[PDB]
Amino acid sequence: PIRGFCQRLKGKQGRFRGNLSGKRVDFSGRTVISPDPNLSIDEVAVPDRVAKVLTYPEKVTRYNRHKLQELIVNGPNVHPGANYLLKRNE
Amino acid sequence: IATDGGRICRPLIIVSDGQSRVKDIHLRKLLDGELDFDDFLKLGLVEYLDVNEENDSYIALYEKDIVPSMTHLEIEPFTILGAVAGLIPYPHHNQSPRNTYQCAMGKQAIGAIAYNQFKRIDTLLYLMTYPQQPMVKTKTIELIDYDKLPAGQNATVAVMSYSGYDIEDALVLNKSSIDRGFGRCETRRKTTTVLKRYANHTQDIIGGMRVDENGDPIWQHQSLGPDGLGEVGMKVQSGQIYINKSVPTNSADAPNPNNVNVQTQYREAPVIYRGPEPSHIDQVMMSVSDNDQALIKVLLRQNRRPELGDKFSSRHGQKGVCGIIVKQEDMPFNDQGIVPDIIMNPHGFPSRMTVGKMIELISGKAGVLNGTLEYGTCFGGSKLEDMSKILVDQGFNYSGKDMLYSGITGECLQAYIFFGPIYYQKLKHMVLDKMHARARGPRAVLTRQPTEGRSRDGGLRLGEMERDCVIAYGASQLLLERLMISSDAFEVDVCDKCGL
Amino acid sequence: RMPIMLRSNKCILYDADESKMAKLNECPLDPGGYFIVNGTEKVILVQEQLSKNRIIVEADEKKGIVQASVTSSTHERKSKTYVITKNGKIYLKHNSIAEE
Amino acid sequence: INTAQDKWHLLPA
Amino acid sequence: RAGVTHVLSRLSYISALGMMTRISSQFEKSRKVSGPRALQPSQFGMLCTA
Amino acid sequence: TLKYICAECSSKLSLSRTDAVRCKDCGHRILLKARTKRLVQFEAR
Amino acid sequence: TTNHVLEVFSVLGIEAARYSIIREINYTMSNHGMSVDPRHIQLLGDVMT
Amino acid sequence: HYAKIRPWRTFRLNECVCTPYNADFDGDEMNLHVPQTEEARAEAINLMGVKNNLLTPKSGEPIIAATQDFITGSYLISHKDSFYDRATLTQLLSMMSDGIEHFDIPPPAIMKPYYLWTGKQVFSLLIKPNHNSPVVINLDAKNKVFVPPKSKSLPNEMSQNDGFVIIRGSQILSGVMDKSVLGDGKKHSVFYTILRDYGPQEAANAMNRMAKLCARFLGNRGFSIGINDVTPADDLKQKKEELVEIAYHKCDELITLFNKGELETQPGCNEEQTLEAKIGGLLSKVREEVGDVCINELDNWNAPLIMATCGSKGSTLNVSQMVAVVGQQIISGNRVPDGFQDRSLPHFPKNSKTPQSKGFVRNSFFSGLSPPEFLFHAISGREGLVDTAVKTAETGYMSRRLMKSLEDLSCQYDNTVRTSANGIVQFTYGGDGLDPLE
Amino acid sequence: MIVPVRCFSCGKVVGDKWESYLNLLQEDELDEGTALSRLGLKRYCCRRMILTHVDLIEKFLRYNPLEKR
Amino acid sequence: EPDREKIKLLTQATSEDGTSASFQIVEEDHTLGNALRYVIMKNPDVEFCGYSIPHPSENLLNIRIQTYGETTAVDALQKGLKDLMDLCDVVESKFTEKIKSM
Amino acid sequence: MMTRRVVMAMYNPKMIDDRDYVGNKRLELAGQLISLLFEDLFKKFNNDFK
Amino acid sequence: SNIVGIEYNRVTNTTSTDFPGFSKDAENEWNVEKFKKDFEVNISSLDAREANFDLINIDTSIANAFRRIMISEVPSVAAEYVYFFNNTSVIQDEVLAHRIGLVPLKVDPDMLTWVDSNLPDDEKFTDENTIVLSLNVKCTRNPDAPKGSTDPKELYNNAHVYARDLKFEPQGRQSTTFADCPVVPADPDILLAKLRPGQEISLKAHCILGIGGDHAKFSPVSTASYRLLPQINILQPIKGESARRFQKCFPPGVIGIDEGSDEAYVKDARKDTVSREVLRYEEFADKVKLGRVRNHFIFNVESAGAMTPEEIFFKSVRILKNKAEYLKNCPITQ
Amino acid sequence: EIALFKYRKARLEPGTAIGAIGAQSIGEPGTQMTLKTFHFAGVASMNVT
RNA sequence: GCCACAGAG
Ligand SMILES: [Mg+2]
Ligand SMILES: [Zn+2]
Ligand SMILES: [Zn+2]
Repeated sequence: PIRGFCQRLKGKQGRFRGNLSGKRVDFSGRTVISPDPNLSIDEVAVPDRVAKVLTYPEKVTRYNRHKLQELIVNGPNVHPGANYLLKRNE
Repeated sequence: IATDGGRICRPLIIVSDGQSRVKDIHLRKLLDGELDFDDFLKLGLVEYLDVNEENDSYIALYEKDIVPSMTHLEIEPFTILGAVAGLIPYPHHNQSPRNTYQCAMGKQAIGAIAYNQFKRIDTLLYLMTYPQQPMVKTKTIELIDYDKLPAGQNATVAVMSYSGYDIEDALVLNKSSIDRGFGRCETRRKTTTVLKRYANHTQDIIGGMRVDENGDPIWQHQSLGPDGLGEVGMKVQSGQIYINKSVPTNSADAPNPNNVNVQTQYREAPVIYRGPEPSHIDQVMMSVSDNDQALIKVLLRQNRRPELGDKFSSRHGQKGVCGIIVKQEDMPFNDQGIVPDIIMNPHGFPSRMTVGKMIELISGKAGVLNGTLEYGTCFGGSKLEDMSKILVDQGFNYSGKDMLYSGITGECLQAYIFFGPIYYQKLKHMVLDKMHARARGPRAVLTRQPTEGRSRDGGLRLGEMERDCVIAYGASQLLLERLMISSDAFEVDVCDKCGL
Repeated sequence: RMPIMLRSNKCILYDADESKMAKLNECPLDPGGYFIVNGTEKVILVQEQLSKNRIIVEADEKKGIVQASVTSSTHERKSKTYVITKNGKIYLKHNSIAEE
Repeated sequence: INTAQDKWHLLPA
Repeated sequence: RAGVTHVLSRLSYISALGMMTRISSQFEKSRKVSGPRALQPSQFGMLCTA
Repeated sequence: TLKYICAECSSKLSLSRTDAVRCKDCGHRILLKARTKRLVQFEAR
Repeated sequence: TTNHVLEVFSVLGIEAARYSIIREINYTMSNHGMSVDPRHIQLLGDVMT
Repeated sequence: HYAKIRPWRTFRLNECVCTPYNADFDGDEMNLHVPQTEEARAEAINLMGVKNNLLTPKSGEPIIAATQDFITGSYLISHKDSFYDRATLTQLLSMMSDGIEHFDIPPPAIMKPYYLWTGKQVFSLLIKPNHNSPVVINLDAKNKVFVPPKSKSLPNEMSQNDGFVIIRGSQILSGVMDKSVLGDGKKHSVFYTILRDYGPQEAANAMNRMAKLCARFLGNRGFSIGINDVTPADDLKQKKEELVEIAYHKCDELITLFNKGELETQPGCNEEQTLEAKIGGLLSKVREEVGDVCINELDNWNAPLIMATCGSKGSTLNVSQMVAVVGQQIISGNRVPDGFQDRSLPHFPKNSKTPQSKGFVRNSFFSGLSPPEFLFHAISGREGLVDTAVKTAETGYMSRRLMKSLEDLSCQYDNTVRTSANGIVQFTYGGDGLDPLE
Repeated sequence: MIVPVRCFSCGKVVGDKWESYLNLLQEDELDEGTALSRLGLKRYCCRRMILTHVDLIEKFLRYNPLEKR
Repeated sequence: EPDREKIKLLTQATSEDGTSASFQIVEEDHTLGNALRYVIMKNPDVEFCGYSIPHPSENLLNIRIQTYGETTAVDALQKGLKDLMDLCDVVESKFTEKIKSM
Repeated sequence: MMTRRVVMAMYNPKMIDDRDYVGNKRLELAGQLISLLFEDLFKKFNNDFK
Repeated sequence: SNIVGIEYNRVTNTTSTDFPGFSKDAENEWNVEKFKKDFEVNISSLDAREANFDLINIDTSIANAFRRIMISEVPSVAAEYVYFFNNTSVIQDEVLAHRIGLVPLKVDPDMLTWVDSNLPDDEKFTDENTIVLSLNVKCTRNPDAPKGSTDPKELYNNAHVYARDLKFEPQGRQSTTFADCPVVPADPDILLAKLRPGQEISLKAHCILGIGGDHAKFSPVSTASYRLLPQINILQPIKGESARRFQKCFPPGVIGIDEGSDEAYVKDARKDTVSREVLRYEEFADKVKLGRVRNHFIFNVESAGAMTPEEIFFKSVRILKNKAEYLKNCPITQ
Repeated sequence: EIALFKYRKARLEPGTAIGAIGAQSIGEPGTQMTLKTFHFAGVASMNVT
């Protein structure tokens, strides 16, 4: 049948249960699972080729200037590196 | 009396006066090559029965279980197993869920598909480089012609807890076994382009190879070739062109009686190899279709290697992923000098009733030592005592429990280890097609949220159950970040006197 | 033009030796029985159905309402007839008929 | 030479 | 009637042999345990029990 | 120049870009691109 | 006592209905060896009544 | 979790953490989100953290503990017949900590012939490596399979098979390590005591040390299951035959007397239910007794019995099914039904209610299954699969209903549970006002 | 499709013992256990290499596009 | 010119005087750690010798030496390496003189 | 006969016939389905030709 | 004290049993004179391919270390790179690359030098650290072949791409380096590939040297293992056909029967693969105690053909001593 | 001291979403539980769910 | 983007 208004507000893939009460998020990654006992019980192992796309937005402070400078110089192709930069004037 | 067509039947051997109607002489005629099953039908030795007819008859299983009150005899018991379940070695010793999982799993095995696979172009194909027939096979394998075109490899398996890396049905491969050619599988994919002729008598042109001012091929077209179709044999990486297509710039037809004879330029609409690891072109084929157009097919291939994540099965279920890849020096070894290839956890046997795998190991060891393929057909096959006698005759333990030496410290293992050849399959569910990462990417035009699927650079769902679980901790800021800040944030203007 | 399945009486592969199988690029260990339509090798699967031209008796425990259903199968049209019990009395039910 | 145990040879035919 | 034909998936020889000789269901969906999905002993040697 | 192979006849033939896709010996219409001549390397590891 | 819920409400009041619900859920859960803490059951009973 | 970067294309987590995830490395697929603002990061690490959440709020029991093959290593180390010399002791001690902590050696348990250390002092040094770590735990607990002592006059300490574990100070004095003491399921484990007395950091350290110990100790001491670990002795083969002969005689006599028509009638059941109850009870008793006989005769260092005693993965019933009679094939809480008219399979006498005709699998898995028994086992397994696949589709709806009802509740700052509209549901949560987590 | 140059687990050069195995099984009509014993194969790792190998390359070579049909 | 990064002495886990220490060795694995364990254990002055590999995906070796008495950790490691070198040389000499006969 | 077996099933519950019994299931093959489709297509073609 | 006992379900006394601190006597301190006096080497057999010898009075860690160095750290040569020139075959390019990689070369590795990988690819390969092989085969039909055509080799001239066709192409100073001893594949009749007429294989292979831990092709040992020497201790003599029963539970060159008293004895326990059968039967239990001797090692080293096995042993012990010296000389980082 | 400390740190911490904890502590056993009907009185004479 | 099946936990 035709996709009416009432059929876009009810159901599993509707809006109230498909895109409001739970919604797809950015900055995620899905992978198969392998054991690693030599890792502490609070530590998950992220592969090298997954951490190069997943990123954390760190704001420069007076305490982490040199570290972020080195991360920016290292670039988006070597693992301890940076992938995007955003400024206040921009 | 039923005369309908569409009923299911089975052939049995009529038995009367306490004697099977097929004597040894009729079996001799069959084994001589004459008196086909049709002839035994005509003489009245075998009869077709449906479940309606079996309701009043009396069927016997073995010859030893004859009573005068029977009417029929089952021709062989292992008819009860199907064709897909026929590969399972000694499945009457296993548990029923194991057989069910093997039936659902063996259809995803990687092996050679047919004798004509390298002239075949399918949408997806997996071929094992070094196939091997199963050492403990079944009469079903000889009948349905499975050993001739196998799928899987015979790995020497030690059943021991090598490290913590091999817990919860995981597996430990050998680095000097993968690199010698174990589980080396190659994958083939197809790319099809049809150069449609539009109503304006304008059609796609494959021509052109871009060259910069330096006079050399550009990096985007390093394997494009002279005509416009990527050359067979050349490597193709992420972000290159192997069919440099071009479509007419006048997308709308609008049939024109005007001249417009020349300067009907084309725009670039190529196919771009945006795969994540390198692939090689192995076939490029061109054809003329039924409507007399141009059809171009390209077969890409990549020779992946076993690593962490790939699945493995044992023909008794017991699926699992590789957990670690240890070097040959760290693996155990025996008096002869052999190291195992795959080590499995002994915690998969108590909870899964997988005694058939153990009997398979002993039968396979007896077979490789004796020199003959050993049957393991269901309800019968080859017994255990004779294989034990062969194992002691060649000079081994009766239960395959050979004494090993731990390569890490050179000491004798304080407990014996189950050691022998087991046949394993490499399944198609591999890590390299399931890795995923999102970051910031494409958005749907109706909801402005992340899209779905790894074929569109999508993200992961955070369903209602996960939302409730995050509520269950008291995490407010995290929920606000997950579902508003980084999912579908939007700046709106609201009039706080009316409210719209 | 019939799309015929492989290894049928009309296909080119009926009783073909291994050399002829080599000439036409076909595998001798090919199960056959699948239609090649539009480049895709489709399979028509055997379907299972309730028995036609016969009788079915069905009953349920808690409700206690027995029934006997018969699937009317003609070469032109198909229908179904129910013989059902209500409050311990037999009645006839049909799709075209309104009540019992 | 031939017994009643090896009666499965009908199945290949 | 819908879903008569399905694509013969080429993954292994046993896979093509197993998609062949398949029997669908007249019941598309079910909810009852021991309903149309139970393995009845009538099925000895007619359909596979594994 | 010869760059294309027909399926059955296996006759090395060329295809000018003003010519229909067809073999010059048999009436079949499959042309496979023959192996190129550029140096391709592989790691045996 | 009745292992029902609405009968106990109709005969003895809502406060007995709470106890009937709590005892029934404790019996059903501890018959299967799950061992849910009784305070969660108390919360459920006092939400429904 | 805290992230660590290792190059092998797969997510890897410690196996003690896989129990709450219900994760099985069988092609399992898990997800990894990354927060963006620092506030959500601090939220996740301080409230959602695995160290801060080692206790499920179901009952307060520990749920992040040792799993399979870690409990086996603990049992094999803490066995009574283990004695390590000094080099093996120091090798294990440096193995469980990677040479990062200072270890002080306790006096040996055997001094005159050779200096030997018991296997329990290894776990004693795991709990308290030196005098700087303040972990001093004191507890007692019962293992999974406990045997009472020879007489009532003794306490539980001197009990046979040493199932009563007592830790005073930091030494483990009596008791072998089992699932009941280092695993999820009981509120008097060792890691639970450490967590409830000294905090989460020492508990995480203890788990890390035990994991690294059991991860590189079983490679220096094997543990394998063969067919020698499943095959039965000479006595079981004839004992099982004698008891099944007696059972078949009994059931045949009762079935003949039922056919004649003078069977006892229950006050609330007809004759069919009487026959069903008698046969089912008799068969279940036969299975249980022959299973007891089979288990008692098995020698030690038979691996599956060690797996049952230790509680890693399995049960006594499973080894009983491997070595002795499989048992009654219960289908929907009843014997094998009548697919045909008055019989199961087209192989068996008409109107026969004999138990080998109604779903008894007499042969063990080691000896192979007969065709009727094979089809009956297939039926039971298929019904197990459908039950597992159907119960989920109702419990998910029930869970969503309960959550969408209860999710507005909270505990305000006056110990009164109030809804979203500040309507009081309880005046003190659970009467006492005590969190079931703690 | 073609016999490996080295055994999967041990490390022997097992490709040599393939054509000789076929020759000895074809001409002398021995039992193939004896054929594996005589060719310097004692560890059963190499025995399973050339006892369970299928010569699929000789079936694949029939269908090549290069030669005349 | 000396190769500095091959071996390190861990500072957060060492003792104040030198009774106990833990070195980290790069580009070595079990095949030398076990030999160092065996040789150092043949000291009457070593109470605790033990090697470990922290992660098989990273090439590293942490060896812990705790010695009671006058002996320090560094001297224990150096004399153990000397003893291992002498032992390998003795095996070399014996093997050569037995090969030379045949 | 229909109501006779209705009465028998009503007298004792043991006379229920299993719905999922294999003898009460019929197997439609590929040829029958192709025949059914060719019938409709041929009659549509004949009507259009008329 | 060092007899590792083999009980029917376990192995006992496996740990090393000598060091100061083990007993109050504080015996078995380190001393070079003790190992000089007690250690022994006995060569049972020495062939062109396989070596069998015995190391006596040495502990298990040292023999294990020798085995690990043999498997993973003794260098050898193999094909690391391939360049393909018009490889028209049904076997894929990378499969032929893999087989060419895992072929064993009969080159002494001392005549080369390690390749510095960080250098650019134009100059990383020189003539002093690279062996260049060339393979050039083209299959064509033979007109005077028999009509039967059952054997594929009669029809076609080069239907088998063997290993021996890998010609050596020297470059530069190698023209005098290997003039007396040319570089050839170690095993001549390896079946590298198969071809049909109309198909051509032409490849240039670059061979470097690396450790065994990088890849299995660099391993210079086909097999390099050891077993502890078994020992049969008969507590009480056996008589009659019971001695025949005792003989049946052993290999046919281990247990013998006397001709003066018809009582069983041991002949040679070196040939006894421990099948532990005699611990089964209760009639012979409590009379024989099978074991191994922990400080007596039977080494068996079979090489692929690259180098002579005692050269492998001496290179292994030399590598271990060099490693020990290298860790000795370098100073500890503060 | 230890008894009073363990009592005072066992109070329900104000702010906890106790309803969510209760809901996911009751629903999950429903996933876990296996059987349906148990014989309480007179074996099969009386049935209770 | 809409339907249909096939699968993975
Ligand atoms: Mg799973
Ligand atoms: Zn042509
Ligand atoms: Zn081998």
